[PDB]
Amino acid sequence: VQLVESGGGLVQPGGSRKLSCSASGFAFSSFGMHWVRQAPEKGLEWVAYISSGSGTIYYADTVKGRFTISRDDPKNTLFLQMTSLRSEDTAMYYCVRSIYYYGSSPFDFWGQGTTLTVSSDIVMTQATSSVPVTPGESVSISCRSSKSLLHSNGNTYLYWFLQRPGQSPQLLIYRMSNLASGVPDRFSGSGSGTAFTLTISRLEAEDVGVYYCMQHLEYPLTFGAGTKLEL
Amino acid sequence: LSAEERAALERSKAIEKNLKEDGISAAKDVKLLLLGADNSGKSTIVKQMKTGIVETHFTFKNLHFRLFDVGGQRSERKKWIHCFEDVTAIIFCVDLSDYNRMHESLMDFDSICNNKFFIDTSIILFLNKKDLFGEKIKKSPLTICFPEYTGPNTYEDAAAYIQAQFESKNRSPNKEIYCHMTCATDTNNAQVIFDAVTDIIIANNLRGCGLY
Amino acid sequence: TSNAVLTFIYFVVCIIGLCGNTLVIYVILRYAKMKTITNIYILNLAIADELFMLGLPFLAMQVALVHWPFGKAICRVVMTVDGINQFTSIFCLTVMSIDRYLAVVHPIKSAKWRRPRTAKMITMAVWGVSLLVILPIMIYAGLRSNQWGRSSCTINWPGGAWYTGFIIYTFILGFLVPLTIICLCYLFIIIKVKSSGIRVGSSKRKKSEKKVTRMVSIVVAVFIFCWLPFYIFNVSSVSMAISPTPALKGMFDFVVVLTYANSCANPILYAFLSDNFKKSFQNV
Amino acid sequence: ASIAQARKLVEQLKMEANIDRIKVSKAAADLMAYCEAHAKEDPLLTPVPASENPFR
Amino acid sequence: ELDQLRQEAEQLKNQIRDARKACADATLSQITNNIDPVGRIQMRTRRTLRGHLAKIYAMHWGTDSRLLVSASQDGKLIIWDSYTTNKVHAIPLRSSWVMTCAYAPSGNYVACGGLDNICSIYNLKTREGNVRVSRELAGHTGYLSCCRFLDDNQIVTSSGDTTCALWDIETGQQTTTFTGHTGDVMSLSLAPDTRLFVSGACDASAKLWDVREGMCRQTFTGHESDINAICFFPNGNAFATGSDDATCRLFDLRADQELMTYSHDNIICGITSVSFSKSGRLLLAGYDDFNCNVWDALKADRAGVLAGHDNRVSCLGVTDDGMAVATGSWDSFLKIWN
Amino acid sequence: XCFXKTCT
Repeated sequence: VQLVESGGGLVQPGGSRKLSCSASGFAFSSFGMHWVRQAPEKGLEWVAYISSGSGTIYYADTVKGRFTISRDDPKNTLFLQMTSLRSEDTAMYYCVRSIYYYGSSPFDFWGQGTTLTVSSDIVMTQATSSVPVTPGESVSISCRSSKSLLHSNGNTYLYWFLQRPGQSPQLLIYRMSNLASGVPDRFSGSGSGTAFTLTISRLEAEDVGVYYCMQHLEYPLTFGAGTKLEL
Repeated sequence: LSAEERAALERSKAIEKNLKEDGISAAKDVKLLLLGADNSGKSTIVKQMKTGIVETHFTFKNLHFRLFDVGGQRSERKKWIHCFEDVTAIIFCVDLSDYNRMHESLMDFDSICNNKFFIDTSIILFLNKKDLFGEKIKKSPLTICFPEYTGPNTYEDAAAYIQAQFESKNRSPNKEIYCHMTCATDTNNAQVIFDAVTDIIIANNLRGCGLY
Repeated sequence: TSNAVLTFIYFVVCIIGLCGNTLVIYVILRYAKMKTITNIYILNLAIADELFMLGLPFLAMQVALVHWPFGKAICRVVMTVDGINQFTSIFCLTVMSIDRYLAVVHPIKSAKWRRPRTAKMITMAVWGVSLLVILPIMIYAGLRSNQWGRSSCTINWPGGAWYTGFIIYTFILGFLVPLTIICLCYLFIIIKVKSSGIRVGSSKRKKSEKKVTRMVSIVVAVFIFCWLPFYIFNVSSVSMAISPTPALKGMFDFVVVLTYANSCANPILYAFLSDNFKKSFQNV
Repeated sequence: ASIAQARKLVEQLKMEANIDRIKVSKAAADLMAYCEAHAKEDPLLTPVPASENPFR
Repeated sequence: ELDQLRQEAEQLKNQIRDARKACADATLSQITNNIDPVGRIQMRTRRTLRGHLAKIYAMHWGTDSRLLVSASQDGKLIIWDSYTTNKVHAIPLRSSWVMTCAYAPSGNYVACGGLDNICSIYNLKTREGNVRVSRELAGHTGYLSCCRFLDDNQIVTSSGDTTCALWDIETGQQTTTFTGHTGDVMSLSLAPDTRLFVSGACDASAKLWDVREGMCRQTFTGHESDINAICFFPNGNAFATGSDDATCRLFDLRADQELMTYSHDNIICGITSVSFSKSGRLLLAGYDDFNCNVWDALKADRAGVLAGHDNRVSCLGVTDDGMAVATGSWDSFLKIWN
Repeated sequence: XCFXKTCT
């Protein structure tokens, strides 16, 4: 499986340019896919979502009415149509896979991303900006939610993400308890409504990065502020 | 009511739509059970119009014929018959080479006709081995196998007697043994089957509409 | 007197229609489970004929006493529901003949169009078409004082040119569309049944041909015998004026009873004389 | 051939014979006790409240 | 020495029968005559899973008691979501003649098999989103009738060649071949300890086999027809068998005595599937008369009626926690009951 | 004066 994206570049403000992504060694017609941008120095934020078979198409209120998304399953490609670009839309763009059934693992793989330079919702609040940590020491990361993320079905919707320095983000915990595929068992997550916790027992090398919250209780996918890990 | 449950419902609807589309695409398929004796008849029928159950598929006049050969598994047929219950027709093959095999072939034919699963399933009979039987009947009269036969030693009347003896085991309304005699050397076989097959659907449709 | 016998036959045919239609709908809903489209068709036909039977007895009061013993709004309601049931029953007979034609003559094309959702869609379509075609009755219903001196339900107020226009439209539709199409469909079914090239030397073929021919002939003949006299009497009354006579009124009431009897006899013919339906019914 | 198969069958019968079959009463009492112990653990025996029932 | 061997075999059989008779001292019905009778167990369908076109032949409940795999003749293996009536997966099958289906205890793999003499193992949880067959197991000369999972790497399959086999999925070969059964084996049940499994066949015989030993230990006979469905008692010390002779019969491993026979005069058709409940109090068997009966294990009385299936009830299963039951019938419907 | 289903 490989997601390769292109089309990022320098765009004059008020213009319009399309970005494209191709997936290899991967089943495309059955996955709902998301476009998410990262500000150069700020945290991640959502852009758009295309469903499986394009049944539903969702956008963020920041780009509502100016952005469109389209999937070409026979062409095995995904297109982001951008128009009326602004100087605040300069960002690194990531496309992610998400398959939706009982016990699935959405957001498990993130693309390389492409840089773009230009010439109410539930708020995620992380109290701590960054934490200095040392190897072999447990570290706790907390997320706070304005609204309870627990539905009547019996599970709480929250996702944990790590920002590898100079690399694509990775998925660690989904639905508060289930580890991702290939992640070490050291990572763990727990908590309840308005108070969400991640723990890394016996911290080791290559675990540095910025940790992001996510929710799926409702559509707008406001991400966590982020917590930098310092070695 | 929540989000990923909505996505799961959408996936369920997509799966149901694909499943129904696959099912409708399976309407134009004819499932022909094959329960002949295996002396020389099955192979010619399989090869001309072309170790678990063997499926042979071929298209003819906008119909997809799927022949299911169950022989060679060597197991109990009481566990077999109920699986092959929705077949449109049962092709039976009868070899006229050996007189001894005729009795057990006829017994198997009667058993197939008398199954509760095949009470309303039509049967297409194939009296194979024409030319060799015609050449051999002169030397060997149809008396050792059928002492009750009282008729001239001729090909046509003996063949008609055999056909009548086979079809006398129907003993059931809403079922008819379509009988044909193939040489298995040079035939237009599949076409004949097509004609036969068509009738069943029409008959079935009639019982579907209540016109009977 | 004539009025008494007409009221008696009205009540008798109403009772027959109710009992038959309730029996058919009950047996379908209790055992048939409406699994195949055919059971859907007989179910909706029984529903149509049931409400047609329910609309019958209000006309019996008008036959017995010349004055309408009810209000004008209920007159409009009963005429509208009568139009619903009559036209949806005729269109249901049409669509059943079309379905039989497809299944028998073109089994491949039958599989091309046959589907349960298609059956439900066409049922709703014919019901909506019935509502649309009766809408003139809905908007132009009312009561006219009769020659006796009493109110009676009537459907064409402004005018008698519109009388002839409406009746011409009504029977031209109700025969040219349904009668011709069902006759052609059944003739093609007979042709296809006889077109079999397989010998089928057993008497099964002869029995099948006789059964199909008799079933077609009985339904076509009963449809003709029950609808033709009503339309011909109506068009004769509209085209040429006739002097009032109790004999003519009795004949008109009797022919209305005859068409109600056709509505009663349709479910018996379409369900009670069906092999699978008979097996399902006799199962209990 | 036949002798080898007969000997194998005889050996299997002898091996199956040389086991200690407990009394029927003791095994029956054990089964009854097991059924009685887990009576509360089986929702089919005792009807479950709708709140605890997720199949509503 | 053929006559001597036959005489020795007959003497051994007579000795075994005499030992079994001596071990028997009382009837379990008399022992459980003191307990209070179980009241009318009335059940109602809670969901009707829909989306099979042809008739259903097998089903299996998941370990989480939520996802169940159902197999039908249309060639589709549909993994269901019992709670929300969804279709998690729809795996097309190479051969549409499937008689058995298995769900792995871990949940990653699903097994199917039938008249193709091949057991297909399909991996649900892959990096890609599709469900692909992990491995096709071949070697059996008869139709597979039932298969159950021991682990993610070991599977036990009973075929139509009167044999059972144990396969290492990673190796793909036959580690153990359980032979010595004179009837076409139709069903096998695995004990909770996953070391002893009982297989019932067409010779009215149910044979206990040990996974590690690889040889038969005990044999139970007494049925008047072929054995169709088998199920261990929840403790693993007993089981029940359903047969075409229109009755279910319970057997105990240690005693080697048939304990009770669930027979009713009106019931005359055969048996397709049977299974115990969580506590073993209730034993559910679906018959060919478009019905399922729920028998009290110790009272031996038909206490539950499960009706609503128009066609023959083909497969039946009980959730791991035992709260729900599923009946998949030939009418292309699976019905969940509570 | 017959018309419709009721004669006037």
